[PDB]
Amino acid sequence: MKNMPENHNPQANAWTAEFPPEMSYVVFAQIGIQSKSLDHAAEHLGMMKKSFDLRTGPKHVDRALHQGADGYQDSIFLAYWDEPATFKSWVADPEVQKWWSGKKIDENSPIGYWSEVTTIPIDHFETLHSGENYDNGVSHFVPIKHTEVHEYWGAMRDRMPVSASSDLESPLGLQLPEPIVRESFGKRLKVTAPDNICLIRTAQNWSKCGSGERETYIGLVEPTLIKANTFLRENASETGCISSKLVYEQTHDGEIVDKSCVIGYYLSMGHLERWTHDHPTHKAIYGTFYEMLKRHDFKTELALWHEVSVLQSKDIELIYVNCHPSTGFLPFFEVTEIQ
Ligand code: HEM
Repeated sequence: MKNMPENHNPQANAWTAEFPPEMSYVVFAQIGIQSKSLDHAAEHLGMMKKSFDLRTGPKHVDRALHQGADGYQDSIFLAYWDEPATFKSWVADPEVQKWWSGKKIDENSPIGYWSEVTTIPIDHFETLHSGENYDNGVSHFVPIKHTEVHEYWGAMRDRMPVSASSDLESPLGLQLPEPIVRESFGKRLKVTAPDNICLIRTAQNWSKCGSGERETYIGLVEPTLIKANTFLRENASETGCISSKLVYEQTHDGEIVDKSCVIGYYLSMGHLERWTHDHPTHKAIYGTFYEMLKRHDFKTELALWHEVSVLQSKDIELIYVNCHPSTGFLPFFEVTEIQ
């Protein structure tokens, strides 16, 4: 509790995941089919859906839809394992090998494939939940406990165990350049990330909200979350944000539900902290959130949560097959053709 204010007394409760002692890693896989029309993605999305039901499949998996650049959409699965060896065995399963790593994607194909697989060391991971909710990413399969370590600037860092001994910094005084345009269509590309990047999934869940809370969330809060994410996508150098996606979650059948989340990679957790604490875009969000809590008596069915991880280069595998150049990590760092 290095950053906790003196006599800290949070006003709102919060919960955080408490991992069992035999758990050393969480595998968080984002797998995306990229298309201009969802009909072209239908066949791929069927094969992958069945693969998640294998005995070696993820402990939990969400679907989400992302509207990306230039009319291209990403149909994404967000899949979790609590054992890397089980995930490795799922990949090697022959049904998965039919489509893994864009194997079905030709160089003249109308769809793209991408995957960003992060193997998260547990001491480099933390979660926060506005309520005792068992349907928030890892809280589907990991118990959560009440925490006082929240509601101050630095609490995220303090909730992450390794920050007791590590600064988690990126190189001093250096920034992301302007994004570079790659010739990524028709190619199988691999990107190598630097050490200590920070990945956040921060989520909004209003499916249990009544008439009043839903109108206030859609009308007041969501517009500024969108503005936040748009700003982040367009100001990589200034913010340190490598990649930011606002996605809307879907049923197994792909119908949109009243849930969204932002998935962002940052050059370091300090970059994420500086944006969150000092930028007006989020200051705005936090301000329309308290203005919504003032319109409904600070009694909320809205549910928020986030998962934050700090990754070494070798913890994350970034593969883009026949993808648009602005996808994910493609505009930054070292790209390599896969043979
Ligand atoms: C691009 C979207 C967002 C990003 C990247 C983001 C990021 C963060 C981060 C990193 C923190 C922890 C800061 C720290 O502990 O030092 C935080 C805290 C917080 N955020 Fe956001 N957030 C986003 C959207 C939202 C939304 C949509 C809401 C509410 C509707 C929100 C409300 C809050 C609140 C209330 C806290 C305080 C949590 C606590 O009790 O510690 N944020 N956010």
